[PDB]
Amino acid sequence: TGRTTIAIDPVTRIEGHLKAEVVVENGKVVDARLSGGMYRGFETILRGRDPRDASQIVQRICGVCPTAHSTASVLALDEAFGAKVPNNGRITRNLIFGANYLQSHILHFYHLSAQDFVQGPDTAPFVPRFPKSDLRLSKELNKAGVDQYIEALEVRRICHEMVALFGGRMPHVQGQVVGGATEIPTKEKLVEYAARFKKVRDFVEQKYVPVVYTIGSKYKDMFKVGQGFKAALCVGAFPLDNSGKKHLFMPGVYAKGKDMPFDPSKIKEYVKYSWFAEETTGLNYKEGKTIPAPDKAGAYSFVKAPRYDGLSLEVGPLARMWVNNPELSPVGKKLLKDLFGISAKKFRDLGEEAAFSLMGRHVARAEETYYMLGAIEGWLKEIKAGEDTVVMPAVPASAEGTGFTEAPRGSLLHYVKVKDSKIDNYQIVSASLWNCNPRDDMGQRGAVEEALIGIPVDDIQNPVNVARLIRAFDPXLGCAVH
Amino acid sequence: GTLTGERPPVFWLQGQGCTGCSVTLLNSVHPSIADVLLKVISLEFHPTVMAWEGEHAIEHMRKVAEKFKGKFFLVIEGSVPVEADGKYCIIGEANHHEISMVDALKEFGPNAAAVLAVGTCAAYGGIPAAEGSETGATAVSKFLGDNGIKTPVVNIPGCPPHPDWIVGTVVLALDAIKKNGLEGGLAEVVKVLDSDGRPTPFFGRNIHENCPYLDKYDEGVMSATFTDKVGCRYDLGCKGPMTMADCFERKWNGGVNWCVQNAVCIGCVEPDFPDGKSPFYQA
Ligand code: SF4
Ligand code: SF4
Ligand code: SF4
Ligand code: FCO
Ligand SMILES: [Fe+2]
Ligand code: NI
Ligand SMILES: [S]
Repeated sequence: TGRTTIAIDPVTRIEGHLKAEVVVENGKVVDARLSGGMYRGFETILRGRDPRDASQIVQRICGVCPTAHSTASVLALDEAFGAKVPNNGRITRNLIFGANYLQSHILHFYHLSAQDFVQGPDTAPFVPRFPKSDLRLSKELNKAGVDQYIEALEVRRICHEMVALFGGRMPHVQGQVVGGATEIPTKEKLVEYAARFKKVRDFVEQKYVPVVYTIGSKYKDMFKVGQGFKAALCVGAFPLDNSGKKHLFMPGVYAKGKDMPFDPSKIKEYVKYSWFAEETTGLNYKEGKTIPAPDKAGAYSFVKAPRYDGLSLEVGPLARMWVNNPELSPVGKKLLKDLFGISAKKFRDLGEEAAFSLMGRHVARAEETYYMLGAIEGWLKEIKAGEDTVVMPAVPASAEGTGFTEAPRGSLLHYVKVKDSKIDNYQIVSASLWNCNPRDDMGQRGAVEEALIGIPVDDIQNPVNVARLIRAFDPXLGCAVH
Repeated sequence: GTLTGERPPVFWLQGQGCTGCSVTLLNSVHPSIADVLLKVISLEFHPTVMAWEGEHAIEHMRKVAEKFKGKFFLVIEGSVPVEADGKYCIIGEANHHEISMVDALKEFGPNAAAVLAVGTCAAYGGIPAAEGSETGATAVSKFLGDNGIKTPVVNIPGCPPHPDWIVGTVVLALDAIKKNGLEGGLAEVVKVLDSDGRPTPFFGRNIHENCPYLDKYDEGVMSATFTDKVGCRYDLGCKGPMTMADCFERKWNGGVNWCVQNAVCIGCVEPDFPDGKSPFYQA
């Protein structure tokens, strides 16, 4: 067959506003363009404010991942202010934020992604849908998916109770500020966190990780597509001591089959294909500028195009798991053997092709959720009830700072420059910015645009695999554009 | 409710939102969100959670809107940006035509039974409308009024709202409609809105006058660090004195905490949030 061009706007079962346009020729995607169609402009809204306000304002970039923005912001402010966060505050922050990793991954797999593979009940918002939706599961396994979707609604809510115990509320925590965490954990509230955590652990271990491998085993073709550049970024996250040198996820870049160090000075944001003024192209975030140009010819997105030493990279659980290569979960090792005939011990034993795939990204996210359980358990042993978690630092007249972390969807940094005791510049380089960006000034595609190449569309009237690929990356367009 | 009961159609449109108003609703304890979706409302369009996509999802909404003209509820999450001919928020494409948030609210707004402006962005403009913004972010009621659209609006603010304020306002409205029909019922709802369009059951009481630390405020005993939970939070920036919400009682996330206990109130339900509540961390 020849060409068909397909536009999907809105792409649903993601966060935020995304259009995807693909060119299909002879049953495969041969080109793609992603458009982030909504802009707010946090980087200009923030200017002129008391810098301490940033750790509230920036959370409103995204109500799915606000703790990530809170974390990046307070780390940037800590650096700019010279605030020395007490050890117990570092741990408390990890407990606040780590709980939202659990929430976000569970939300993503069940409430955003699972309908790609599972037929829901016969009422809105589960119908109508494509007449040929390629839903392959047996009646029993489909019902398990539905039952687990329903249970996961309660589990993800419990995760937000965990966030709020020391975070105040969620979405939009109150409990992280420059200088640490606003509430010392008490023995009684640590009991309450642990009791909820046990319920989440049991769901992750018994339901979520098994179902991803089991559904994956009915969609083995989905490990053979979606590779894109096979290039990944991790900037580090969840500090494990007070040195700033040791993190649960350590930084690194992977591209063209090679591991490389991460040097943040090599990040530049391009705008040729983005709705920003041309004279702002190519800036590192320390000199970043955000000047909207919604009428600029040729542009197709409010997402800038970040490149790392010229490379187009992806971020998220796959990126972190690939860069760090942890041991696989016990149940993953077992199900890889039983259901796939694969003997594996560490994440990279999946191989590059299967890891960097549509279904590989779902597997990586499930494995990472399991991995986070152990980190949270460790923090619950390490925390000291009653020990102070905050310092109260004076606002500097002139300063700068950068906070680096890993949001659930991938690498996140915030940069702040303070002048006259107010925000002079604030620049955000977020996870779905790395994934869901448009072409750069040389015409090189963004990570998801490239991962769409080769996706099968054997039925142009039911082109389900286009958005299935997109959803594997867990896009968040509020984050991508800000 | 029951799986086979009467459930009115709802379209949930996101403008310049962060999805936090949707997520807060997912946190409803009772009724649970599963019960809301399966037993209380029929959520026919919602970009974050619905099965279908793209032009097909838009056309589904349009078919339901025609069948239920004058009778569907329209939830708005996020502000509506008017600058640049609406281009700062494109929500879909159908018939080779992009649909801005401006377009969508002009299309569906006139035909809704009522518009629920959920969250401070939709209700009042919020952060997207704050100083330093340039998109013409506009509150729902102002946008509709500027365009001659007379459909009733109820504001359910907060950044985010508590789920109980969202679900509770729906329940208030559906009860009034069961007793009085649609027009009589909406008239009863309007009677219990304050001057900022907020239901007085949830927004009729001031935080500070009901705060557990009020004695400390009156004694002048102020915490100097966030982690001192004995003193009043006023010197740390608390906006409870200026804020109308029931958080002191209801608390957050299954009752496990609330902003004043944990840190400070930032006044998130108020029409001047954020700029009139800033700086957040000093009086
Ligand atoms: S009101 Fe707050 S939580 Fe709701 S969409 Fe706006 S920024 Fe997000
Ligand atoms: S903590 Fe806030 S709401 Fe409570 S008494 Fe003090 S100023 Fe008022
Ligand atoms: S206590 Fe204040 S900031 Fe917190 S939710 Fe209530 S009104 Fe908003
Ligand atoms: N997770 C998350 Fe949000 C995105 N993309 C950030 O950063
Ligand atoms: Fe940015
Ligand atoms: Ni996000
Ligand atoms: S997050």
